[PDB]
Amino acid sequence: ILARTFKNTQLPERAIFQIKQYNSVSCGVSEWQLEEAQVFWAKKEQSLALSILKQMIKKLDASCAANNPSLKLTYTECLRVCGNWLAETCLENPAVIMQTYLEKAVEVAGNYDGESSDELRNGKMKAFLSLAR
Amino acid sequence: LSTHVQGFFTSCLRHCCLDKKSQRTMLAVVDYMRRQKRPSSGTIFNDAFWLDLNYLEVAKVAQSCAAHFTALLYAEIYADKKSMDDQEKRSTTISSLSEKSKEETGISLQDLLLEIYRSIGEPDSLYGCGGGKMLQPITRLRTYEHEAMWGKALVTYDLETAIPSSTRQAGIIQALQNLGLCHILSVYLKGLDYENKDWCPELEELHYQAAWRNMQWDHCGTSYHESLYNALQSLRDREFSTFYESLKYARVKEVEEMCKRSLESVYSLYPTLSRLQAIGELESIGELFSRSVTHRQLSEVYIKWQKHSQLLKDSDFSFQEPIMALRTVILEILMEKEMDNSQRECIKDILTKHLVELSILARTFKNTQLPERAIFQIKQYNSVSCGVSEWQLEEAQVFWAKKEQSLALSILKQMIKKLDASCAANNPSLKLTYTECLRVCGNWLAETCLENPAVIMQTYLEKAVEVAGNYDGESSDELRNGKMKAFLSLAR
Amino acid sequence: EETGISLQDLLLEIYRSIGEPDSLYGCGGGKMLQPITRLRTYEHEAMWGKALVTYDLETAIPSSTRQAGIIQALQNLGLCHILSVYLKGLDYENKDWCPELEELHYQAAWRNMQWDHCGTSYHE
Amino acid sequence: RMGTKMMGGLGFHEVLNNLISRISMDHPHHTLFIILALANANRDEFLTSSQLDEDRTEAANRIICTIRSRRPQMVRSVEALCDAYIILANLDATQWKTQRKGINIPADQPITKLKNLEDVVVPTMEIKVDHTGEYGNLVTIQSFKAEFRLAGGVNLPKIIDCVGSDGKERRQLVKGRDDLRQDAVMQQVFQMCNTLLQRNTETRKRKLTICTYKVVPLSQRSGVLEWCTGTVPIGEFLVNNEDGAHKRYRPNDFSAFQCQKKMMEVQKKSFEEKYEVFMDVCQNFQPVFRYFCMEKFLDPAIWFEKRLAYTRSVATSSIVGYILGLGDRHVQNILINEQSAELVHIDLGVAFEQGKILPTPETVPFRLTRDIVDGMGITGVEGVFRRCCEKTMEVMRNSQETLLTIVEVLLYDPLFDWTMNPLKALYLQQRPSFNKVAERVLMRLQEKLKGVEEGTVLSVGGQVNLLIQQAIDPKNLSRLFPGWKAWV
Amino acid sequence: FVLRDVIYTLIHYINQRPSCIMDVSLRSFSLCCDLLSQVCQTAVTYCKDALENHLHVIVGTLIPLVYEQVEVQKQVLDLLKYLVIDNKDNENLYITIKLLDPFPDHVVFKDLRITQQKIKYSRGPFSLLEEINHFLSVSVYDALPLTRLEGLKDLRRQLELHKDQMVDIMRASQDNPQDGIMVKLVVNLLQLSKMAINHTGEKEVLEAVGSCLGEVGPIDFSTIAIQHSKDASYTKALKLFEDKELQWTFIMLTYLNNTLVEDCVK
Ligand SMILES: Nc1ncnc2c1ncn2[C@@H]1O[C@H](COP(=O)(O)OP(=O)(O)NP(=O)(O)O)[C@@H](O)[C@H]1O
Ligand SMILES: [Mg+2]
Repeated sequence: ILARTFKNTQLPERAIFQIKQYNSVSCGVSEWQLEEAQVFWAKKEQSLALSILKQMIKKLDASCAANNPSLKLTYTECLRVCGNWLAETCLENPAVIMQTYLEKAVEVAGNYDGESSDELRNGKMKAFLSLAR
Repeated sequence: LSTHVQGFFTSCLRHCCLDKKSQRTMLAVVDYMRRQKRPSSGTIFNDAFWLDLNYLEVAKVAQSCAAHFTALLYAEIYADKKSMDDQEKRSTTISSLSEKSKEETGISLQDLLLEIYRSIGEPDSLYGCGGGKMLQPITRLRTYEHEAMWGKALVTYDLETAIPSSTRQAGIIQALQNLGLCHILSVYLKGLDYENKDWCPELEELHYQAAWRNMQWDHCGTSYHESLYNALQSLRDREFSTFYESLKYARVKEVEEMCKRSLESVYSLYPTLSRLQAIGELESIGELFSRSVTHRQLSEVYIKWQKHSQLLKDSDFSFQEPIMALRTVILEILMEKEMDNSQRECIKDILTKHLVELSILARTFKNTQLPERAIFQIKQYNSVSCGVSEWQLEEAQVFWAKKEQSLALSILKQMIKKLDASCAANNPSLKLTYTECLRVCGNWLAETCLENPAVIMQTYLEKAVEVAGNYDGESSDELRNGKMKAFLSLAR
Repeated sequence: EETGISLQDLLLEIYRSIGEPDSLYGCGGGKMLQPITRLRTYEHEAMWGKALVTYDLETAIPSSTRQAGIIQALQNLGLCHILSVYLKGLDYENKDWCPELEELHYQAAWRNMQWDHCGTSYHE
Repeated sequence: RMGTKMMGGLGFHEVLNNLISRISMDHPHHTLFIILALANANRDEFLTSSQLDEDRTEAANRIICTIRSRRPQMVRSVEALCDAYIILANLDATQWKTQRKGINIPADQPITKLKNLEDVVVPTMEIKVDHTGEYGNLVTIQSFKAEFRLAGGVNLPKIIDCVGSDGKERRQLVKGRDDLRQDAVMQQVFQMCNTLLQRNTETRKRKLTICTYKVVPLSQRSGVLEWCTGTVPIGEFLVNNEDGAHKRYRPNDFSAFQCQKKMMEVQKKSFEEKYEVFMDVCQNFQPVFRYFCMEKFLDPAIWFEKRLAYTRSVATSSIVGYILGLGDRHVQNILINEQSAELVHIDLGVAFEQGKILPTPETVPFRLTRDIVDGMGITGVEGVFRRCCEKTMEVMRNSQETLLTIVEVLLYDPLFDWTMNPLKALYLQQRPSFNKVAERVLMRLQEKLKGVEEGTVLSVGGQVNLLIQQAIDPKNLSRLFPGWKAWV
Repeated sequence: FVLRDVIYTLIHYINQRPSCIMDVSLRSFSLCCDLLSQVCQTAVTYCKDALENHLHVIVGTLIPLVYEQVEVQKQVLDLLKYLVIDNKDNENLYITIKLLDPFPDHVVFKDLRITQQKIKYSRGPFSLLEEINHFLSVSVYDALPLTRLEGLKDLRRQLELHKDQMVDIMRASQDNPQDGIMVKLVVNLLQLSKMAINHTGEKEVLEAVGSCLGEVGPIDFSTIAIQHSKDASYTKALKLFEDKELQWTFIMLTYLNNTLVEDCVK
């Protein structure tokens, strides 16, 4: 994250490689895969980042059952980021963007009822802002 | 017949290897049966199923036999048949079809399509199939090399260690070479030799390529680059028999290697044609080197080189760069060794013109390191005199292309300031350079909004027209082009 | 031509000593084409590819600072294995090593996690 | 712009007339028909408005007389040929409506008597311009065949054959009771776009061009155009009733008539009902266009080449049509060549986004229906199509000043009737101040040639993605006129 | 049939021979050459257009024997002079002599090359396109790359000093790149190189092909798929027959007629 903030694209790739050295992709996705997608987006490789995020969302659609609050936060953040990226790149019509990504993130954040936390409030705020925009 | 032919094809794919001739015979049988009308009329799609065949396996076998278009057509037929079969069963994207094919046949449709499109060589079609495993480092590296993104390719090659070592160092050397970076490449090669004495043939060929490109004449089934290095060494040592023998051997080897393969795509011919052109140019310059060197012979050689470069206008950069590099090496060798009678001034002029042309060609293909190296080489032999030349303007254009506008503007303004006092309407070429520089400076200042329109007109755009016209260097073709450009800029 | 000191170079040196970044853009009228000034500008803006290309291209620059800049640019772009092989080749081609090159060698050794190397510098 | 008001030593009309006369002197074969079209603006009534029209007619007559002062034979021969064309066009041709084999031309028609016209080249050929004044070794009209075919349509255009001095036949389409000047202007635009595309290495390597045909207006109401031989409309190949591709390859799906009836009966309904009916129709109507190249090129190499050419033609045509705001792109207005598999666009009356003013507005930038995408292969619009569209859009963006200049020259042409009117709107969709408008069209075009879409600046890739996603959007396709045949 | 069989039998007998020659081998070779000369003379005298189908193979077989021995050089030289120089006035043989490969650059072939160049340039000087078309038209005759060895050289000399016309050729071929002449020439050269593998003197043929291909660099041909040349007469004859059995009969009879001239007797 710090390296992306300073417009550096090689150090994030090296860090992602080091993460992949010790971590293997399990049934459920983690925050570092989303970070890898963000790095690929920052490197102006939009198709690969979109493919990564779509695969991650597809895995999460069946893997999770409102069990882990951190997994839920990752899921809603990934949905919001995918919706925003698709809106930015004009690769989807607004109807699908609302139905599948932007409203789904709000529904996941709210209905799952993982309340009484500080990170959840931030995620809910971000999802609400994206849908409103 | 259907079950037996399907068994034959799955036995071919089992690998229990089979001869290529039998596979080609069965492929010919399938191809002939594809074009025959069935007793039940049907359609052309119905005529492709005289036998109950699995066309994915046939496409894979055809790809193994270098029948790329046939493999593509068979893959399309298989996908269509699978879709219709599913539609019958119910009464899907490429990824779902690929998974189904992998879990029934063991071959994924996406990988086969990617391999076929890579074999065909059409660039745009490489973007159509990227649904699966596009995150894999080798696919990303191939994509980076295709788009000439050498920094990303170098970073990815260095980062990934699971890649096999030989191709890893091959890609690292190629990326270092394509970014300039000659001394770094040489030190890297020396370190690689220190850390491992055993060397694979491709690394040896890359080593010889770097040796002959970097002009280091101390290195002593010959490969193409080894043959080029030996020929250049013999040319320097004035041993012409070995020079001609090496060139003939390299030509024969290249032709034999090209003719052994099965050819279906034109894109498979271009590297061989480029290598043969380089060999022919070296051989042609050999005779000129052997005897006395005159101005007329050098001018004629440069004229033929320019004509053939014009013929190569639409060719890719990967096929044009080695020829330019060999031309530069030949010119430098001819300058440093053969010249002892003050004739090297003409060779210096020719080399400067060639390097300027190389800089222009490299800028056209969005390359920013090769023009800088060419400008450095020009500055090595040429010193800034009282009057400016075309290569200084080329350097300013290179700096502008590198998105460094202030430095290019400073260079051009200094050049204009020197020309304002140096020239007195004496040299027509100097006048053309002056008016072109004035026009370019005016256009750049208008683009960057660093000057008000009044000064832009008074000092640069109208001054260029006045210099082109009033000086009366008429009766020429370059002057008309310069006058046209100045008039167009002022009108705009 | 009267005192022997040019105002632009003195101003550039003073602004470099002060360390304020933006002020480095105010004085560039003269000798801004010089390779060392261009390399300093590239390093200031963290344009490591251009800095590496210019460092490799120019040979009139003194050798020690040339290899120092090359190593720094290679390090800042990642490129750890390439840097290690380059250092090994540099050691092969020249046994004599200046202290700054030794310090850079120790920096690369501790950053790349290669524990076989055995007025001590900071990186040593 | 010819007239007789501003006359004098430095008058605008004097200089314009002198320049036009000089151009006609140097290149008669490129300007004499154009001048005669203005001279014969109202010859249809003779053989069978404002002050500007009368001034233009008189100036055209002056120019014709000046030309005749040097080339009498050519002028008289071309005038006779134009009269023959107009007389043939004005023929009723209503009794042979059902007949399709061929009808002999009546003997009273003067066109059957014109033979050996050595001074007249074939009007529908593309005559190359040579900088030398002398024009030599050019194919000239020498005979006309005695029978003419009929082209399917309400007005029944006439298909005739002309045999030139080289002995080879050329097919021409004679049209009456329509305005062909707009088609000629749009063909000029297409030629300019082809010239722009040719001089870029990226689009020259990919051979990206726009297919064009020659149009010659003879009067204000009739004209003659070049018939594209070896081409078939995509609608006739796809949804023909007895031998359409859909019927032959998918007998169990909905017929074209059933889909048309289903879509016509839902017009006066809500948008969700339209959408659901359209989705249901698309479910039982699958594309079959991919077989077009499969049954005509059995050699895999030739098949691959033709498919690539088709995809490139589709991409170039889509981008160019979006830039010019081309509309009314239905199945009967697009032809496909049976030899090169490239697309040709005809009937270019609706342009500059005038199709969005129709009561049922067009909501797509170009036609990218399921058959068009299916004809591209398994990849669809993800491979060659997207890259070619991006290259064409980069070419258009890099040459925006010239495009604005050309469109500015065209839009202020007094004789170019490009704005939509209620009569044309009613005729187009039948089921069984000018300065402000021109300025707004120019503003929209300037926005198009930059990245400004919906007020935000977009890159070439982003703009191409937006156009593609708008063209294939099912909600957009369900809301169009049933005559556009979105399901096809 | 008898004439073709005798000519091909003699050609096969000549084409194979031991490197060491005794008296009996020399006598057999002389007898074979004398029989071939007599057959050729009788055929050309009795019928003017008899040898228009076998002239190229006979000349290509006779050419290498000129500079291998002195005693038999006289006989092959006389036969070549009779075939070319003596019958230069015959109209039927004029067109087939026009389509012959140039003779090797040697003193012994001085008069032969003079006559051949006089016949070739009867209409006038050739342009680069005409030279390439002539080379391609000649290439369809023989299957031995060695006979082409001289012609390739001439082609190089045309490609080196006529690049200005080559630009015009490329410009003209832009409308339909599939039938471009440069890509056709490149494909023909590659096929000729392929046919020369595992044959006597393949290195010289490969070197000549490499020089010719080096005279034409990696020019963008605006094509992707390489199309191989096909016989138009074969296609027309195929389209003559509509029945499947008749087409099969035609194909089989064509194959049998082609294989009737093989070396093996079985
Ligand atoms: N240039 C051409 N080349 C080949 N076929 C053509 C050409 N122009 C028209 N056609 C065919 O002729 C048919 C008749 O179309 P057209 O003459 O435009 O009458 P229409 O369908 O009523 N359009 P419009 O006259 O504007 O109302 C078209 O559908 C095409 O199939
Ligand atoms: Mg129409």
